[PDB]
Amino acid sequence: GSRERLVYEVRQKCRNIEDICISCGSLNVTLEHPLFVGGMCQNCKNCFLECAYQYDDDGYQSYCTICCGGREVLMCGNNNCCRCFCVECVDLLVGPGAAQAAIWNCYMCGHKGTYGLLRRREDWPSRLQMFF
Ligand SMILES: [Zn+2]
Ligand SMILES: [Zn+2]
Ligand SMILES: [Zn+2]
Repeated sequence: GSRERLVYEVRQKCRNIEDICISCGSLNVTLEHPLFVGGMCQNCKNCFLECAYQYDDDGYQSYCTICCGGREVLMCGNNNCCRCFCVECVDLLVGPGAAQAAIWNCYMCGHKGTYGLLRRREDWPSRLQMFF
């Protein structure tokens, strides 16, 4: 429960989110997460690279935008986007209960950029370019 605990101490202000991997909870941050404020480890960098823009037969992305996994997910209704966010990531990073309330424009498409501890990066489009 490493990611849960690290996020718990972000909220308690004992830790900076930029110092944790927001995907897996590794403290071995190698990089800035290109979409959201928070760190990312190398293993998750490779996951992101490998999983990015893989699609399921439903026409929505196969893997959660934050963690690269997920079963039950929220799916973006912006057809230029088609991203998914798993319910566990949403409840962890936005806050408890936030997944079932969301159940839609996703966190990348919404007007607001801040949702709980989840904060969209202003230069995200050009960060992905750098990332890839
Ligand atoms: Zn990681
Ligand atoms: Zn996830
Ligand atoms: Zn979207």
